[PDB]
Amino acid sequence: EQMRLPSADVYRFAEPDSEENIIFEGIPIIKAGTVIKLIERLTYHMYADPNFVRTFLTTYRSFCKPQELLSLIIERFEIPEPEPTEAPLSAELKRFRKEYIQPVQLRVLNVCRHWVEHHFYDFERDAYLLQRMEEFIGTVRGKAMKKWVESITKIIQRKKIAFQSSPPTVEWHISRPGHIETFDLLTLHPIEIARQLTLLESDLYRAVQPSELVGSVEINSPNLLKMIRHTTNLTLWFEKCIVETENLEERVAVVSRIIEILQVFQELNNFNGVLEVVSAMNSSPVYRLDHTFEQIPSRQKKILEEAHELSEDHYKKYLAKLRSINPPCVPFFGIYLTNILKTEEGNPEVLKRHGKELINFSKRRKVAEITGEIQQYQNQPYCLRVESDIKRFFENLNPMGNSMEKEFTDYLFNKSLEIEPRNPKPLPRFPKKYSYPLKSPGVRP
Ligand SMILES: Cc1nc(N[C@H](C)c2cc(N)cc(C(F)(F)F)c2)c2ccccc2n1
Repeated sequence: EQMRLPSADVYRFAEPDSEENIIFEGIPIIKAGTVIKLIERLTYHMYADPNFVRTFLTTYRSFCKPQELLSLIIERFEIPEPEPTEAPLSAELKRFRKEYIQPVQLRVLNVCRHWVEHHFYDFERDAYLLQRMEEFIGTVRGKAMKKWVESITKIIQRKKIAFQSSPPTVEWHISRPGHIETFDLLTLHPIEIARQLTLLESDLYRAVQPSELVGSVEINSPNLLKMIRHTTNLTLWFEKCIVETENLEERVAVVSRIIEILQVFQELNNFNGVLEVVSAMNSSPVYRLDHTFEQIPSRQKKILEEAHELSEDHYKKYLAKLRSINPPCVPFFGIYLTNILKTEEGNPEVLKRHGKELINFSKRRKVAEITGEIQQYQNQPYCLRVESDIKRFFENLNPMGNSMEKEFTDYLFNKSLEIEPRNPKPLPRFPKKYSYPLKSPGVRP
């Protein structure tokens, strides 16, 4: 059964399995290994391993550069034949071609095909990486393998090239259409604020590739960064709109309008937006505004209290709602980032055996299983009309200005103490900052 393989100095993937290079947990599950050993099992001669191909291509950037992965799979493909025994039947050589060279070479090409189909951004970010891939597959000879080169070439071409019902009418309130200079929390219609923020957040959620969350929660993660900045900017914008409205009556109208935006986020199944509002309402500057929340109606308090209970017990009620909901939806994105940090903290980058270092692949596998849950909600377009001016208003939100986040939250907290001083101190009287009406048009379209 064991075949005659080429020398380890002429082919690096021929080294036997040992505790210095691979550790396993009916395909065996890899716990840890060197990059050479991971690449070997990624293109194993004995069997196909699509779950390992999927997980490896999502996580390898946390232990290997794309340029190194390409160099190593080319090295894996270029198998030298062992030296003959002075020779001819050539039984072991014919069998080495059939049972080792052919399956490994086919498996390298299957890894290339999965790499260009599901992770083309690696090639978009580095033109020379694509140039090397196209050059490598171009040197592949043989009819059976030219079919794999044709499919890889068609996928590269395809990647280079790249309503269910009638959407409802766009809603307007004080700010007339196109009057961008007046666009603000109380001047735009609360329904349209919630519809446009949902389209913005649905596009941002859909643009996040699973690999962007591996070993990182800039080039590596552009869409994750844009998603996190949006959530920070929108949450802090809600807080700023609340505490910078010093007049009690106007601040009640601001808080009440944000709760109405949350109701429409609930109707739209935008759980990301629901929990952005909850996060703003639970922040230290807002949560302590007892005089403000005293004037909020009971029905609006119930809405906000129930939206908070979605996060209790590690998001228990949220997960039940998400599963029981019909698309379209925008799932809460923060939970993936929390679970990835919980998985990665205290989890070692490497295992050490006999002075040698092995990459901890279990750590990468557990992160991939979390990120794999993101994609099932990324092909759910909303049946809502985009409003370019409102979208641009929410894209350019910059509440912090030049401040750093922590310092800005301390400013928000001190603004909260100015507008509602602590119990002994009197409640001051502040002038009105808005001359337009505060009455909401409601959440009914
Ligand atoms: C049911 C619940 N809700 C919460 N926070 C929500 C988001 C809320 C915030 C603010 N600021 C005002 C209201 C209200 F009710 F007055 F409108 C509600 C909690 C926050 C911390 C601990 C337990 C919590 N339990």
